Amino acid sequence: GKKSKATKKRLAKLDNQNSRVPAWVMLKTDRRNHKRRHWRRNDTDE
Amino acid sequence: ERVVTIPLRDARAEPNHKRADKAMILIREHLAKHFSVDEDAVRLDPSINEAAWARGRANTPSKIRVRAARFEEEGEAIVEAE
Amino acid sequence: TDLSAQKRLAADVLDVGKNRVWFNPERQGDIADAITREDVRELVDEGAIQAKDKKGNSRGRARERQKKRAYGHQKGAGSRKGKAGARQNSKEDWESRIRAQRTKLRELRDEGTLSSSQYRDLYDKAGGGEFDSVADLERYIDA
Amino acid sequence: TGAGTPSQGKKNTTTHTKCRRCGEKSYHTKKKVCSSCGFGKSAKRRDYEWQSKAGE
Amino acid sequence: SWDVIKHPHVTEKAMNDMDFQNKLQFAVDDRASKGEVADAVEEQYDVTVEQVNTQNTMDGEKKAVVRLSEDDDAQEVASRI
RNA sequence: CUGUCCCAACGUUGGGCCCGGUGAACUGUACAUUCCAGUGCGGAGUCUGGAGACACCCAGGGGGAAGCGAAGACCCUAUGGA
RNA sequence: UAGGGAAACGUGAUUCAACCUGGGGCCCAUGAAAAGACGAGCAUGAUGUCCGUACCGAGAACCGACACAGGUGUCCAUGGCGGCGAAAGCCAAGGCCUGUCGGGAGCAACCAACGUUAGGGAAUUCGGCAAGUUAGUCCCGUACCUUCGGAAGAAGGGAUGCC
RNA sequence: GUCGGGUGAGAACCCCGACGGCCUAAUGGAUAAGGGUUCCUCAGCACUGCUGAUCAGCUGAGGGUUAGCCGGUCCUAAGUC
RNA sequence: CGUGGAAGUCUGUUAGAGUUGGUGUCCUACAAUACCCUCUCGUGAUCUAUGUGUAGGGGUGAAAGGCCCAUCGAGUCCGGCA
RNA sequence: UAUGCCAGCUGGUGGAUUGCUCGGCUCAGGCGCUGAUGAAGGACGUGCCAAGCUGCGAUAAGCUGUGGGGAGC
Ligand SMILES: [Cl-]
Ligand SMILES: [Cl-]
Ligand SMILES: [Mg+2]
Ligand SMILES: [Mg+2]
Ligand SMILES: [Mg+2]
Ligand SMILES: [Mg+2]
Ligand SMILES: [Mg+2]
Ligand SMILES: [Mg+2]
Ligand SMILES: [Mg+2]
Ligand SMILES: [Mg+2]
Ligand SMILES: [Mg+2]
Ligand SMILES: [Mg+2]
Ligand SMILES: [Mg+2]
Ligand SMILES: [Mg+2]
Ligand code: NA
Ligand code: NA
Ligand code: NA
Ligand code: NA
Ligand code: NA
Ligand code: NA
Ligand code: NA
Ligand code: NA
Ligand code: NA
Ligand code: NA
Ligand code: NA
Ligand code: NA
Ligand code: NA
Ligand SMILES: [Sr+2]
Ligand SMILES: [Sr+2]
Ligand SMILES: [Sr+2]
Ligand SMILES: [Sr+2]
Ligand SMILES: [Sr+2]
Ligand SMILES: [Sr+2]
Ligand SMILES: [Sr+2]
Ligand SMILES: [Sr+2]
Ligand SMILES: [Sr+2]
Ligand SMILES: [Sr+2]
Ligand SMILES: [Sr+2]
Ligand SMILES: [Sr+2]
Ligand SMILES: [Sr+2]
Ligand SMILES: [Sr+2]
Ligand SMILES: [Sr+2]
Ligand SMILES: [Sr+2]
Ligand SMILES: [Sr+2]
Ligand SMILES: [Sr+2]
Ligand SMILES: [Sr+2]
Ligand SMILES: [Sr+2]
Ligand SMILES: [Sr+2]
Ligand SMILES: [Sr+2]
Ligand SMILES: [Sr+2]
Ligand SMILES: [Sr+2]
Ligand SMILES: [Sr+2]
Ligand SMILES: [Sr+2]
Ligand SMILES: [Sr+2]
Ligand SMILES: [Sr+2]
Ligand SMILES: [Sr+2]
Repeated sequence: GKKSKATKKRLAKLDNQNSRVPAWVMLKTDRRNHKRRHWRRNDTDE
Repeated sequence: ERVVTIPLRDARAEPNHKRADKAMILIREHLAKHFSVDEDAVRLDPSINEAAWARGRANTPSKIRVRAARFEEEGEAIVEAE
Repeated sequence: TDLSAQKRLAADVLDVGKNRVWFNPERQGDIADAITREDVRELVDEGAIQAKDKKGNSRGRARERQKKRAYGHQKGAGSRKGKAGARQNSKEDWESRIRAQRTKLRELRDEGTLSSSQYRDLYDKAGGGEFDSVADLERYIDA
Repeated sequence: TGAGTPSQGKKNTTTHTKCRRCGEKSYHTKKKVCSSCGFGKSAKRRDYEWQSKAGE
Repeated sequence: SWDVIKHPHVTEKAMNDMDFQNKLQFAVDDRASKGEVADAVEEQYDVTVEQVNTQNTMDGEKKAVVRLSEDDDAQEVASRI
């Protein structure tokens, strides 16, 4: 499939959102990413 | 050290297409019994492997002449074909 | 040690298939430190990384058979599998036969052996399928 | 051919996509109409009284 | 108002283009053209740009591979910043 | 023409069986070692009378639990539907 | 006196996909359009922006809740032997040992796939269900019937290797 | 698949060699759709993987897609707005 | 006798399409329609990809009440509705 | 006495119960339009390190003025 410039930006954001909750937030809140999406197991938009 | 003739007729009990695999197990079992060692300690040189697999996985020779040596502290056996 | 990444690189460097690239069993540790394509080329030159020769099917047995068949043997009724017109196309055989008969008659016209009246009589008969071969045509011309 | 599992294999067509107006994956890229907000059909936003219970 | 050059793209592949091909890599604004990326690099670093190659990265940003002239040295321009 | 049959045999491969590892589901009112008769809403492991019965486990082919699965699609009934 | 190759760094031929160009036949069927190009020369110089570009493309990257024995379009249809063949079977190039749990018991009963069974030969069964028989090629030869096309590979008989 | 060997706390199944095999319109090569980072590197084994795993499409962090002349873009088709 | 090469023509696991029998295997499946062998069509009323049109008492239908996203003698969703 | 039955004890498993309430539910009073000067809503951005939420908008968890406030942020 051929992606447009906007579709590319959206897919890019989804990949960035797929990162873990940094080590320092666990220490600041004194002790989980609920938007963990997999390429196979989950489904994106469009 | 001595030269022994290993009978591989008990490989017929195992299915035809897998005869070479069982032959290699029979060789290890024989050398472990006759040389008074553990099966884990018997090292078969690739010459034996190639001898038993020569005509494929199904057509294994009924016998095989093998030269084996016995040495070391724990006790082990290095074996090869002739 | 995991040399699978190097196997892919060696295959591109040597321009050979992955299954044909050989790695020295004694030099596994040196090939493990091979990160780049330049490290691989260095090891190719050292003889540590080599490429096996590709097989080519022997045509010797085929050549012997081609000789017997060219001589007319090994083509008996027990060797034929296809139908008659499959072994030799009848339309192609007529093209071979009639072009040969039309060339023979054109040569005999340019030689002066046959007149434009005799030629026409023989050409039309050839186009009607009166002559089996060129030899059968020559046998009709000579009375 | 079964209407179930073997007919699901031909499903590689893109219809419903992310909408320019509302952000929902309901913009039908062949009809050019959004099934959620009505973009491409109306200037007014698609809303219906049946999307809630009668006395609510 | 948006700026053309966001920041320099400094990775290993960016250094190989700097040491060997005299190319500087930049992360630029996605609305910026090749010609606009060329002008901004000349006006900010006092160099002469020959060719600009762009790519819309999977990070939402635009990466630009900017080749300088032989009078300018890419290693010297990257060292001062 | 032949293992469809008379009439079955031997063999081959994968299972099956034992061992390591992984590891569900169906089903479960309770009790429950049953068998023969009887009785009972007339088709009982459980009531009555007898008989038999030391406990636990392995493999088996499925006689019984009117076995498990599905608020019978037949039939009738409903001031039911289509 | 580009490139590439360790080296040699060939020459002729046959059959010829691609591609080029013609002849014929068929239609109660008649086989796109537009942009563009040609028509309409040459030099030098400048400009040529924007978007896509990773990877999978499947018995694990797609759809089917799954790393699903299903489903899913295109081009490689000219690799060798074989033979009518883009068939079988075997083998290159290339790919793979991931149609991804293993070890053990002449390894019993029973089951799934299957081989061979003397004599009999459909007695089996609703029923030859299942299985089997026949088979490629050439020569000879071929009935009733028929809309004269066909029936027809009717049937039946013979041949078949290698040197 | 087997015999050796490599790495590792740990190896039937991660890697090397040899031997033995499997695939030939495909189990090879290039792609459309569709997927969306699954690609490469390093570090890992709590999760996922029909057993195990040092391996991985898994976990974490980094990196990676460069065009005047390949597509889009332009044209018009059934047809749509 | 040859030439010619017609055909909803024939053989054909060419590609591709289809699905007769086994009432085989499976039947908490590999699979909410699968597997194997067998079998049918394969230059045409042929097969196929993509784009496009027809919408619910309405389509579409070489007609089986077939099909209209595992849903059809009137799709699906929500509402009427407790 | 093995397999095992009943009740309990110690320890699990499980999360009932009791206590707690940053949320709800309902009633009442007050108030009440926004948008081409581009709203509402959405997309994508924006932090030293930032995935979610909130805020914000390339001047991006913020800029200016006045008043309040106060030694913290
Ligand atoms: Cl011609
Ligand atoms: Cl493209
Ligand atoms: Mg990442
Ligand atoms: Mg002819
Ligand atoms: Mg570009
Ligand atoms: Mg009922
Ligand atoms: Mg009735
Ligand atoms: Mg009625
Ligand atoms: Mg798999
Ligand atoms: Mg018999
Ligand atoms: Mg009878
Ligand atoms: Mg039959
Ligand atoms: Mg690694
Ligand atoms: Mg269509
Ligand atoms: Na997905
Ligand atoms: Na950045
Ligand atoms: Na039999
Ligand atoms: Na029973
Ligand atoms: Na050939
Ligand atoms: Na494995
Ligand atoms: Na004629
Ligand atoms: Na079938
Ligand atoms: Na038919
Ligand atoms: Na309706
Ligand atoms: Na017990
Ligand atoms: Na108000
Ligand atoms: Na954040
Ligand atoms: Sr999926
Ligand atoms: Sr059909
Ligand atoms: Sr489709
Ligand atoms: Sr409209
Ligand atoms: Sr409304
Ligand atoms: Sr990145
Ligand atoms: Sr049983
Ligand atoms: Sr019912
Ligand atoms: Sr020619
Ligand atoms: Sr590519
Ligand atoms: Sr497939
Ligand atoms: Sr099927
Ligand atoms: Sr090969
Ligand atoms: Sr596995
Ligand atoms: Sr025999
Ligand atoms: Sr009979
Ligand atoms: Sr009978
Ligand atoms: Sr005959
Ligand atoms: Sr491919
Ligand atoms: Sr571990
Ligand atoms: Sr990988
Ligand atoms: Sr257009
Ligand atoms: Sr035909
Ligand atoms: Sr039937
Ligand atoms: Sr099965
Ligand atoms: Sr079934
Ligand atoms: Sr059968
Ligand atoms: Sr046919
Ligand atoms: Sr309701």
